[PDB]
Amino acid sequence: GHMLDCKAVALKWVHQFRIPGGDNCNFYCSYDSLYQQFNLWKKNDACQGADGFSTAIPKIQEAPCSDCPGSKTCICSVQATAWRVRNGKWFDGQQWFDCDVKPYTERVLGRRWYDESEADKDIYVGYYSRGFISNDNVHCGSQ
Ligand SMILES: [Zn+2]
Ligand SMILES: [Zn+2]
Ligand SMILES: [Zn+2]
Ligand SMILES: [Zn+2]
Repeated sequence: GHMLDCKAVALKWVHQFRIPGGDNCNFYCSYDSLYQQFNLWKKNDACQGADGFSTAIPKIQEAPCSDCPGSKTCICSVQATAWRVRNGKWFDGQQWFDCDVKPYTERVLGRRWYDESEADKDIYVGYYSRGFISNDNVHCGSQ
């Protein structure tokens, strides 16, 4: 057979922090360190289908913070797509797993998930995750 009820999930690991206004965000974050955060994502979750994850894309963002005492806001992130993820609830033989994007993202990235409707400027925890459906109704297997 074929299981045609899997989804592709766009995932993003975020570190948002403040730095002194005379510094640059690239003194704190590197493409190398963000790639190593990606390597720490769980790649064998019970909800994971075949074909693993896309190439990770590191990103560094900087802006002066109006509300801070002379500080800049740094947003260091690494994004990738989980090509094939199960839909619904999944029984692995011993227990149930919720394969919804929020609980799936939190298990795989290990940080609290926030809906894309909540902007980075309205999130006050330092480490968090993003996850949303980028493709629905894909095969769960690689064929
Ligand atoms: Zn198939
Ligand atoms: Zn299949
Ligand atoms: Zn960091
Ligand atoms: Zn970082």
